[PDB]
Amino acid sequence: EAQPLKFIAVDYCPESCTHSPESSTITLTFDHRGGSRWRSTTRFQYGTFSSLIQCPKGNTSGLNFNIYLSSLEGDKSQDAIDFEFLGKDKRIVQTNYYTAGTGNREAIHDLGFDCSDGFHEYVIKWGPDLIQWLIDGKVIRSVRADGEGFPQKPMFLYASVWDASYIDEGRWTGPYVGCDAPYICLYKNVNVPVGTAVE
Ligand SMILES: OC[C@H]1O[C@@H](O[C@H]2[C@H](O)[C@@H](O)[C@H](O[C@H]3[C@H](O)[C@@H](O)[C@H](O[C@H]4[C@H](O)[C@@H](O)[C@@H](O)O[C@@H]4CO)O[C@@H]3CO)O[C@@H]2CO)[C@H](O)[C@@H](O)[C@@H]1O
Ligand SMILES: OC[C@H]1O[C@@H](O)[C@H](O)[C@@H](O)[C@@H]1O
Repeated sequence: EAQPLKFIAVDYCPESCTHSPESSTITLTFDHRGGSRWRSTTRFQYGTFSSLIQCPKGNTSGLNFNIYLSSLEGDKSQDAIDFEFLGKDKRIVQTNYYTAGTGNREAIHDLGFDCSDGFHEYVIKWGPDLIQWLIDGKVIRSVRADGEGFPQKPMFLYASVWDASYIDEGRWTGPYVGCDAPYICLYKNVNVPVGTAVE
């Protein structure tokens, strides 16, 4: 039971987030002023979360564009579940999840397409003992609760575009080249659970 996410908050640089409710589209732009981050206004306790996403065109080296759940962005003891595109390679996506601030569960998935070629569908199914990530209707990763932590705090839905080139000496997302700015990441038909908003 899903519904469109129409009520959002923008955490910084609102001049780089657009929302067109009539087209069910939210855009994030990265350029010399940085990027931006949107989120739901409510947290949720489990459920299915989805969006169509078309990633930015051109040489996206250095950038991270994403969609994720987190209990609170910036909290050092967060729970979170992520899809993160690594801009040096638009034919992969990274998944990860955090439990009381501990991540280190990265996995790299080959998309089979360029994530900027059009809209593709990304889904996170979050339950108390099972998390699944889906791309274009196919499960790409499943994980189960196992005593070494599981995301359980209520979480917001978030998405951002940011320059991650400073992380790990550029090895994670690449150096930021910037030659094709502005970089525009499009989120369409963002859906959140009907019954699980908390509060
Ligand atoms: O200059 C304007 C404004 O900038 C503020 O700082 C920004 C900063 O520029 C930006 O790079 C940083 O980006 C965040 C990003 O929004 C967020 O989504 C991402 O979250 C990670 C998360 O931390 C991980 O654990 C995980 O789950 O993956 C997600 C997604 O990648 O983290 C990055 C890096 O922090 O956001 C800053 C704001 O929070 C200044 O604070 C402000 O003063 C300036 O006005
Ligand atoms: O710097 C923040 C980043 O660190 C990386 O190691 C993690 O894979 C990401 O999930 C996270 O966004």
